Amino acid sequence: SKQLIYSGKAKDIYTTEDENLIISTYKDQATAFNGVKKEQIAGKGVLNNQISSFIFEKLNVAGVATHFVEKLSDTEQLNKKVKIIPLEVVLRNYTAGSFSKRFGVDEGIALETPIVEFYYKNDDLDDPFINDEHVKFLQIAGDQQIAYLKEETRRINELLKVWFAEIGLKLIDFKLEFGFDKDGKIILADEFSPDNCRLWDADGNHMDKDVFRRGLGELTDVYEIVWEKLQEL
Amino acid sequence: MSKQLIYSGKAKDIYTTEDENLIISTYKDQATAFNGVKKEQIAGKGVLNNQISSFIFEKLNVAGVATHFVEKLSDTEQLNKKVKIIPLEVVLRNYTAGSFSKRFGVDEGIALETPIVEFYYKNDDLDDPFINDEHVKFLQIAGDQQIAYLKEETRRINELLKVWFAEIGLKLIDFKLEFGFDKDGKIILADEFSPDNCRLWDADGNHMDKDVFRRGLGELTDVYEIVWEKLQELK
Ligand SMILES: Nc1ncnc2c1ncn2[C@@H]1O[C@H](COP(=O)(O)OP(=O)(O)O)[C@@H](O)[C@H]1O
Ligand SMILES: Nc1ncnc2c1ncn2[C@@H]1O[C@H](COP(=O)(O)OP(=O)(O)O)[C@@H](O)[C@H]1O
Ligand SMILES: [Cl-]
Ligand SMILES: [Mg+2]
Ligand SMILES: [Mg+2]
Repeated sequence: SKQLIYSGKAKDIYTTEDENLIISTYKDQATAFNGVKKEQIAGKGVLNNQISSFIFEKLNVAGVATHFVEKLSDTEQLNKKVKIIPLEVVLRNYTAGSFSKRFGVDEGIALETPIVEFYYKNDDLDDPFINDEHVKFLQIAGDQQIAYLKEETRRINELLKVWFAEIGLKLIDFKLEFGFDKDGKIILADEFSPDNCRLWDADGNHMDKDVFRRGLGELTDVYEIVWEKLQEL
Repeated sequence: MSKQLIYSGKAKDIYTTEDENLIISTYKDQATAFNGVKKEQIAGKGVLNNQISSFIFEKLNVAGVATHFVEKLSDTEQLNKKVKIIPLEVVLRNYTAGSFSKRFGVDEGIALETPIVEFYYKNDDLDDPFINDEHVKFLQIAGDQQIAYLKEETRRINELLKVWFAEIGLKLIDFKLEFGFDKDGKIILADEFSPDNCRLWDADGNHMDKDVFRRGLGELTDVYEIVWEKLQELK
């Protein structure tokens, strides 16, 4: 029992007795594109929290610095408390969704090398897509910081892409958040579940949140499958 | 004036010459809004525009900027070097206005220091979407060293334009360049620099450009003329 700091779409965050520490609670809320249509859909909290806890651990083993300490419940994990960088970092392996729209090209077209993209994590501004100069203007980060957020998201793509391959899923794109820890460094934060990445079945089947949005089945089913496959590592 | 069409634009019909390397540009009386959505014929516009562009482009040539400009042919026409256009629209911002205002949710009118440059892919089917460096490399438009060149040039270009407009009392909020390749493969400033293509605030905050058309604040040629007049007071 401790205090609720922030209340999200997918996560409520609580405090502890350790200033630098935070317990994350994954909710059953699901919400669609920016025009937040809201459905609450059972089991989702637990799968997300499992999957995220797993990958994050795997990353930590692979020496990626992150906010993960331990999965504490079905519903909760304990995380290092960081100061969030309002900058969603998207790395794309394949064309899909908003890249596809922006460039009027289909989804499924491979890229090589992969493209990263910043978005201003500002719900009020509808999390707009931005360029490096916009980030500097916003004073989120200068140079050296921008080049770090890239250089490590790529390293993160390289680990993750391999891992999902091995379980027969192609990492189409994902989305990080990073923040500063009590010691000032930058650190992979938030969560890595099917909610913030795209996953393609070797037959084009969507093993991700595009099931809720496009509406091609029930969510917990594909998530369940991904969770099942991950323990193959 | 009699040769064949190379392509029709919303503002400019560009014709051929006997000189493979040279283009004669024809400025039209047509004005088009947002995503080509609404358009009107406004008399004098092409002429008014044609002088402004020829004048600025001349001044650039004398201040050492490579451009596609050779001479003004007449009211409606000028002669230009043929370029393989770079389908990037390059926007430099000095003050906030319009789209930057939209995306970042703040007022038209705030000084930026430094000025922000922004690429859009010149592709009307896509409504010239806003793109970032890595999209340009994707799109196969330019390599790094070149994107860096487009940047550094649009900057020293602002640092001339801003002054000249200052001296006649005009606030260069933002503009929008286009560059292309000349006969010897050198990047070169081209297209046009009219008030269709930039923002020029009055000291009273009055709109000395196409925002008069967009926001329908009144008629375009009044203002365009006032700028032509003012520009003629320079050197
Ligand atoms: N280590 C951390 N310290 C502080 N805040 C965090 C940390 N990790 C994630 N967060 C934030 O917790 C919030 C969780 O709510 P969530 O529903 O994920 O947000 P969103 O609705 O933006 O997706 C997010 O705004 C995220 O930035
Ligand atoms: N020197 C040049 N050589 C060849 N094409 C040019 C040159 N300068 C401009 N252009 C192109 O000619 C067209 C001019 O039509 P315009 O109405 O200005 O285009 P838009 O409707 O895209 O604004 C544009 O596609 C522009 O890029
Ligand atoms: Cl955009
Ligand atoms: Mg989130
Ligand atoms: Mg044009």
